[PDB]
Order: sequence, then structure tokens, then C-alpha cells
Amino acid sequence: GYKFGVLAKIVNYMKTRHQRGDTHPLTLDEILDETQHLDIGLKQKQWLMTEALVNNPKIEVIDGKYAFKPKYNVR
Amino acid sequence: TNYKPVANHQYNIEYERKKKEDGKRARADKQHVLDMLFSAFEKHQYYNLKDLVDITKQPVVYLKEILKEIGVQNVKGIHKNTWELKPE
Amino acid sequence: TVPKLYRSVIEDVINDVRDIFLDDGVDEQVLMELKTLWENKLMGQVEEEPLNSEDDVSDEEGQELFDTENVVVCQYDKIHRSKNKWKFHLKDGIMNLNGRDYIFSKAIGDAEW
Amino acid sequence: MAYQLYRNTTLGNSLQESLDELIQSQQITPQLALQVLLQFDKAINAALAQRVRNRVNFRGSLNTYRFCDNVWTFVLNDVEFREVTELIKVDKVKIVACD
Amino acid sequence: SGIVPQLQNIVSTVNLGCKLDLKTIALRARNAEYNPKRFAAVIMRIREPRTTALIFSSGKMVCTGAKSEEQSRLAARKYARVVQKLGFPAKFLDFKIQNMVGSCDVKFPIRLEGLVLTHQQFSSYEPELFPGLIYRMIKPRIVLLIFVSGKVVLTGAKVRAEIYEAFENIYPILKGFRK
Amino acid sequence: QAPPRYLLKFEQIYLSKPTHWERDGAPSPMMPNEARLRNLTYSAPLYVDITKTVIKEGEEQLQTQHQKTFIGKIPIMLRSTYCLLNGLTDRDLCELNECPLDPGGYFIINGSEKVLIAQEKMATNTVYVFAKKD
Amino acid sequence: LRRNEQNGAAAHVIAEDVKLLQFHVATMVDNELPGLPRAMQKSGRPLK
Amino acid sequence: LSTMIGKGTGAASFDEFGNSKYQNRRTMSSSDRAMMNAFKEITTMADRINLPRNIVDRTNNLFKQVYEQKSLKGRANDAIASACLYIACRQEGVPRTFKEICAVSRISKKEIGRCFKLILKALETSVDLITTGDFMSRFCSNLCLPKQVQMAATHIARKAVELDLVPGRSPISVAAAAIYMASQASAEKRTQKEIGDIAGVADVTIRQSYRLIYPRAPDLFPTDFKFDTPVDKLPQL
Amino acid sequence: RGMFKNLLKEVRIYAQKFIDRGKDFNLELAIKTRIISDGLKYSLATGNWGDQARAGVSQVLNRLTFASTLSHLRRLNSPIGRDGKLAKPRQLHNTLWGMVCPAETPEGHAVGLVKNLALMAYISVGSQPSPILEFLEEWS
Repeated sequence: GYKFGVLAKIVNYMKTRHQRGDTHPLTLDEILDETQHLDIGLKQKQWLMTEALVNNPKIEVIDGKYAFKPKYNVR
Repeated sequence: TNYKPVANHQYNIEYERKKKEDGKRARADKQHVLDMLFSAFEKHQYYNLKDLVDITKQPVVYLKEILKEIGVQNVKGIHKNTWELKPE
Repeated sequence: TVPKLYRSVIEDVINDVRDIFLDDGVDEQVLMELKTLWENKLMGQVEEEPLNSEDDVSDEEGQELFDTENVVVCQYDKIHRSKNKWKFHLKDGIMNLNGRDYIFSKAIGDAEW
Repeated sequence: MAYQLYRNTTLGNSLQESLDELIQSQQITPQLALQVLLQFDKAINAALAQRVRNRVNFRGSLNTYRFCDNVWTFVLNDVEFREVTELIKVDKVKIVACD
Repeated sequence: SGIVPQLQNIVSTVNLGCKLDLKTIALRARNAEYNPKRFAAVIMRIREPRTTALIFSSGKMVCTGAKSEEQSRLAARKYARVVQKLGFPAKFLDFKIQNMVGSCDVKFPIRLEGLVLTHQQFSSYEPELFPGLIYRMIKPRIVLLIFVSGKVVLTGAKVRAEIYEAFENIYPILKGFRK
Repeated sequence: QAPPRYLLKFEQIYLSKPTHWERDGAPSPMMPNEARLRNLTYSAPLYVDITKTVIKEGEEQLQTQHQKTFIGKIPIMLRSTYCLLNGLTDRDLCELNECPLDPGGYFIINGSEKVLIAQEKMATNTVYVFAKKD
Repeated sequence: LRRNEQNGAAAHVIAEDVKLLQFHVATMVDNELPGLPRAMQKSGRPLK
Repeated sequence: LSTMIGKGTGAASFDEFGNSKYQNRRTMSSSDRAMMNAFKEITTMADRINLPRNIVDRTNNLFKQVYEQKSLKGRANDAIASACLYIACRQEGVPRTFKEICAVSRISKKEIGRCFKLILKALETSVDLITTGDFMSRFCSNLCLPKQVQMAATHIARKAVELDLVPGRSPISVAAAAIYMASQASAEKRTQKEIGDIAGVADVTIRQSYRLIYPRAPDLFPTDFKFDTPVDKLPQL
Repeated sequence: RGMFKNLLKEVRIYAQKFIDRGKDFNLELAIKTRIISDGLKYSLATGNWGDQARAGVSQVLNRLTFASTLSHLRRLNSPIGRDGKLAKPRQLHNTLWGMVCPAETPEGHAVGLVKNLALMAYISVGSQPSPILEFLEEWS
């Protein structure tokens, strides 16, 4: 399979990263370092930027960088 | 001649030998079982619970607890309430 | 016999790596140089928490560590044990007995303890 | 990504040393050497499965056996290999069995 | 009576009180056997007491194959030491002997078809299922394995005194039905 | 189906003499007089021959055959060729406590003599023209 | 029918129970209906 | 006291998508479904070996008594029913072999044996011990042997039990040995294969039984048996 | 016809139930000896023909006189309803000569409908039409 399986691993990584207290946002390549997805496709990269991280109600953008949404959820 | 007394039927001892050679589905770690969970999800969008036990080869109660954390249920009135493998 | 089986292994290895070498652009000149080097290298205690009252309850652990003696690397079909003996249904496998290489397809093993 | 059982033999060690000479000479990448060992393991597994049609018998006394992840670790002492064409005497034999 | 049985297995539960990793033990044990498709535990045997052990992820330790209560406790202490050697906090919590089995002889053949007739509400003789007589009596909670050869196996007690009291009641019964 | 495939081919029918099974399970030939007395049914076992062929991949088409499979009992008309009283002399009929003058032609069900009245139907396969004045 | 009303069932299922209660009331009074089926009890005999 | 709805008779009984408006829905408890499916299995089980209806009625009495007392929670309904058929056969004075019942039911000998043990323990019902004479009429008529051969077989079997010559052997193994002597010492000869097939007794076990009952043969036979074959002419098996 | 069809239907679902889940099946215990046995013993006893099609076909033999036994074994029964006031199938038709008795007939509601064979009447047993059709196509 391709293009439909790596998104679950990415959203699981940054959610667990937010559980450790990482409030500061992270870039796309920084997340891809520890998820063992360095051979990911370029057409996947543009699809993540324009669809995946803007339709998800758990992702918010600060100066072009993506992070979790703790304000929407109850804390 | 027919209905001859036997200690055990031929089809029953063939099934018992197959069941004792194959054994029970083994309990596995959470990180590995998710990999064939995502690998199967990449092939087809929808799946029945009755078919995942024949793919990843895991205990039904274990598979039903692990997938409940990330997956959800959407009601379908056409055939059966089918489980969803999508985390969202 | 055994050298004839070894040359049949040589023909199978060099045939199976032709598609691998041409997949990543590796030239053919690597293969026969590898085979030449491959041939040359071959030819009343009421306080029960401490358990230090006993010692020397284990044998030498080095038998796994040395591996100097003969090592049998084979495959099994069925292994059963009853009252005294371990019996084995071993399919095809290989070993190294005193340098000489032996081969087998079926074997029945009996051991005691 | 295979059984990886014939690698710990004299044949496996000679091939591994041969690939080490090519790696130290900067001729091939270590990824190719892993692919060579992977294809060699598949080649030797098919060679013993097809062209071997002989049977041997052996007896001995066991001292150490272990089992995990479908791997056996039989160790036999005072082993007498009884074959129809030759008899082999040896003090100790270790058996590694997989499936 | 003058005849006393001798024990042949003893099973007992004790709690280590800590969780255990099965895979870590199985790679690093003297006598490890771990096939998850067959069973949920690792068996391990040692040669001097001839006992067998069943270690579990729950920390419950159960053993079998001993010949004495002191032998069974010392075998459990040896088994706890092996677990504790690999970095686990093995302890001894709630040691209790659960079942022992004993075998003995009477040295005369026994008429079974007359014994099942007089104790019909206590025994059941089914030579199609098993050639021995099952005798399920109440006072020491012991099942008996009575055979025409005279061998009797005493089974199911919590102490050795129950087996000794068991054969004291049954020996006059077996004496009256001697062939 | 559900892959293995099975075919159950049926074959020659075997029908025996009318037999009675007691409480012991011992078969015995049923007398027509005993059926009338003990309220039995005068029935004969019906045995079928079945050849079972398994179809599976791997060139392993095995043909097994079961001889004379019991598939129930059929009530038997008295004094027919398949009854017990077929081809018996008058002396042998009297020894069996059965009347020689009895014409037969009737079943024995639960000990009652049951006769099948010949039902009359309109003849089939034939074109008919009627005169419906309505 | 009373249980489905107090449990709030669907409209099609409560319509079938009313239609079946319609049949059972009428069959109690008249079991010689012109087109409707006739009630039977395990043996094929019409119910009087 | 539910009724049933008959077939439609006119246009008012059919909906416009080609189907009846009134459907024969019928209520029945899941417990009654289990009892009905077990009773429908018992009549199937009993009529395969041609049991009379009174054994079926005693089996259904035994099944209903156990099922309402409810001690057998986890064992299969076919296994417990097949065990109740075994007990009701034995309680009427004509018991059957476990292999005979296992040949009809889907349920193995080990499973019905465990069900037979658990029913007797959980019903407080005492049942008599079998003998060799109870397995005589069935095992002799199936092999097509005459009445005098039957009388000789049931005499040497009863004599061997009373004299206590073979402790601990199952009554099946001495019944088939009694058939083997009565057939080999008469005109109607029957080999060990045909006798063992009816008895389920292995062609090993019947020799194992025959190697000790042999050398006292003329004492077992009755004094008024027409010996078609002499005792000393029997084969040395 | 239908009783063997009913037996073959049930042995199909029984074998399908044991092969859907993979036990295979033993055929000798798949077939019950209960469908043919009950179906042919409930019929010929109750007089019902089905399993509402026909009724009153099998009767208890009138064992009162040897003349009565012979007359009952050779009886013809008409399917015309006895509550019908029509008289067209009750009259003695001209073609009943020699194979239906013109004299013997019961009285009352059944008159003319229950008939009896003559002395020499022989009802045809049936035969295959293949030899006749083979002869005709062989001919001109």
C-alpha cells in the first residue's frame, strides 16, 4: 500500500509528542525524522500540506508550522 | 454392515489433528499487530471483524480491544454494523 | 557426490543473483571475482527472602559461547517426548562433522537424560 | 528478512569474510552484501530441499536443550553417527533446529 | 493395617508478587520452553529434584513432580532463585500445598463387580471408559483408583494425613471383598 | 462448495425383507401375523448405494463408496413379490398363522389393515373440448 | 404493540403490528374471510 | 398458545410487491428451541439404531430432568443428549456400547464418557452394572448365527464371568470371545474381522482375550451342545 | 417424489453446515431414516396426502365378509365433491361395460361416485414409451 498508511503514523507521533509537553510546533521534516519515513513521496508531501493538516480539527498552524490543538479540547 | 461402531469418527480426528497442529492464535505485542492493521487498511477501505482474524492471525478479544482505541463504528443498515480501521 | 552437490549450489547461486545485480546497475565483473575468492577461502530457615544458602546448582555456560565442536543446522517436522526419550522427525538439513560436510533428507534421533 | 540459519556455518562465514573484503575495498555497498546473503540463504534452502534424497541415523546423550521463537538448541554428548556406509564418532554435537 | 501409601507427585501454589516477562526469561533460561500457540507459560525442569515448574506473567508459581513436602518447598525455592537470578523480585507469598497423589498395593486381587454393587451411590465402575474403579468418598475428599491387580492410587488430598486416614477406612472394605 | 468440491452420486436401490427390531436391537423377520397382533408396521428397510467423489486441487480426486446406506423403511403390500409371503405354498402359509385364502393387496400400518382405494383423475396429456354454457 | 409504543419503535414496524392486530381481532370474530388467510394451529385445520 | 397463519387465498391477502401482507411470525423461547432441537436430535439418534419409542421417551425424560436442574452449563446439547440416550438404554435392561452410540452421534467417545460421568454425579441416579449376557442377542443376530449357537455363546460367557477367569477385561472383549468360540465350533464360521467390526473390538484385543479363555474350553460349553467341530480341533489362537 | 426431495434437501443443508466451518462430514450419519419412514407411515394411515391435496384415500379394510374384503380391495373413488348437486358424473355411462360393475354402488350421498371393478377388469400398470417411439421412427 501507499499514500494511505503513513498519515496514521504521523498523527500518532505528534499526539504522543504533545503528551510529553511539546507545546512548540514542529516542521514536516522534523516529524519525518523519527517516524522512519525519509523515503516518503514528494506528491505525498504536497498532499499533506494542502489537505491533511488543514481539514483535521486537531491541527493548528503557527507561522507555517503545525502543532496540536489544546485550546479546542478540554484541559 | 453400516453404522459400524467406531471409537471416533474419521472427520473428527482429522479436525482434531489439524487444530492441535495449528494451535491457538498467539498473543502478540501492540506495535507489531498495528503494522498488519495498517497494511490491511491500505488495501481495502472497509473490513469485517470476521476477516481480520484470518489475516493478522490474532485472538478476537485482543483484536477487539486494540482496534477500539483508534477505530470507531459506523452504522450500516444495508448488511451489518461494520467496523472502521480509520483513526479519524 | 558432495562436491557435485556443491557445484550444483554454485550454479544455483550465480543464476539467482543475475536479476539482483542488473536491478541496481552492478556490473557482471563483480560476480566471477566473488566466486574465485569464494573457492579460494574454502579450498530451619524461617526468613525466606535470601536464597544464598545453595550454590553450584548450574553447569558450565560456555558450551553456547565456544561453538568449536560440530554444529547441526537442520529443520524439524515433529518432535515428541514420552517418559525417557526425545524423538525427532527431521527434514533436510546440513552439518559439519570434523570438517567433512555431510547431508541428509530424513533422520530419526534418540536421546536420553 | 528470512530464516537466517545457514549464516552461522563455515560456508556462511567464508561468504561473510568475502563480502567484508569487498566492503573494505569500497567496491560494493553493505546493502548489496545483505542482499547477496539474502539470496544465498534462499538458494541454499532450495538446494537442500530438492536435490537431497539420503537418510542418516544418529544416537547420543543430551545435556542442554532450549526453545524459543521456533528455534531449538539441542546439545548432545557422546554422539555416535550410524550410517550404512560410514560410522562417525564425536564427543559433543550441538543441534540448532528451526521451522 | 500395617500398609501405608507413599507419595508420587505434590502440587502447590505460591505467589512471587511481581509481574514477569516471558520473552526475557525464554531467551535467557537453562531449560526454557515457550511456544505461545500451545500454552500461555514457560516450563522448566531441573534434574536433582526431578520436579517441573509453571511460571506465569501473573507471578503465580505452581510446581509438580516432587516426592515430599520439604522436597517440594525446596524445589520451589530453587525455582524462585532462577527467576530472581534474571533480575526479577521473586518472593514467597501464600505458600500452600494444593494436591498430592500416592500409589500403594494390597497384594491381593479385588472383586470390583461386588464392590460397585454395595457402594453404588459412592463408586462408578465403567470398564468401557477406564479399566479401573473410581471411588469418590466424602470424608477426606479422595478419589480412588481400584484395579483387579490390587494396586490403589490415592488422589486429591490437602495433607498427608488425609491419605493415611483414607486407606485406614478402605482397607477393611477391601479385606471383606478379597477374591 | 466452501475450494473443495463434493459430489454425492446416488446408485442402485437395495430393498430387503420386512424385518422387526426388538428392544435388544436384534433384527428378526416380521411376520404378517405379528404386525397385526403387536400393532407393528409391516415395513422393509430401504438401502441406497452412494458413491462420494471429492474434487480438490492437487490431482487428488478420491472416489469413496458406501455400500447399502440405510435411508428409512417403506411399507410393504402383503402378497406382493417383495413381501415375505411371496411364493409360499398353502401348507407354509398355515404354518405362519396366515390365511391362504387372504388375497392380500393391503398394507399393515400400526396393526390396522389399510387399503389404498384407486383414486380416479381426469386423463392427462390429452386435449379436451367442453361445452360450458355459462 | 404496547411495548413498541412505549419503547418508541419505527413507523413501519408499528404499522405491521397494527395490521397484524387487525387480522387477529377480525379472525376471532370471522374466520371465513373472502380473501384473507384463515388461522390454523400446527395441523392445517381452520380455526373455528 | 400461539397459532399459525395459513396461505393466502385471494388478492386481499397479497401486497403489491408479490408477497403476502400477513406473515407467519411465531414466538418460541430460546430454551424451548434448545429442547425441540435436542428432541429432534434424539429421535434421529434413536431411529438410526432402531430403538423403540419407549427408550426415546425415557431419554427425553432424562434430558428434560437434567436441563431444568441445569448442572451441565458448558457441554454441547448434542453431547448431553447422546449421553442421556446411553443411560436410558441401560436403564431399560438393554445397554449399548459407547462405540455403538458414538457411531450414530457426531460426539466422540471421550466426550460422551465425560458427559455420562457428570450426569450420574449431578442427578443422584444409580444405574446397574452391565454383564456379558445383556450383549448377547444383539451381537449374535447381527452376525447371522443360529439360536443354538446363541445359547452356546451366552453359556460360555456367563460361565467365564462366574468362574472369574479373566479379571478386569471389558464385557465386550469376553462377549466377542464367546461369539468366536460359538462360531468356530459350529457350521457358521465367522472370522475375527467380521466379529470385531460389529463389536468395535480391535483385531488385537480379541486375540488378547482369546489367549487366556482358550485352554479351559470344554468346561465352559454346555453338556447338551451338538459339537459340529471338536474342541481339540479349534485353532491355536 | 417429494419425500426423497425433502431428504436430499436436508442432507444438503446438513453437509453445508459442516463444510462452511471445515469439519467435512460423515455421510452415513448425515441422512436420517426418519423422513421416508414417517412420511410413508403417517400417510396410508391418516389418509392425508402431502408433506390438503387429497383426503380419505387410505381406508381400514372392511374385514366383515370375504365378499366385503374383495369388494373393498377393488374399489374406485371419484374426486367429485359430495356437496355438489350436479348429476352428470353420477349416472351409469355407456362406456362402463365390462370393467366397472353396473350393479354394485353404495346408497345415499355417495351413489354413483364410488364404483367397483368388474371381474375381468385389469388396470394398466404402465410402461416406457421408448420402445414404441423407437419402432415408429425406425418405420416409415
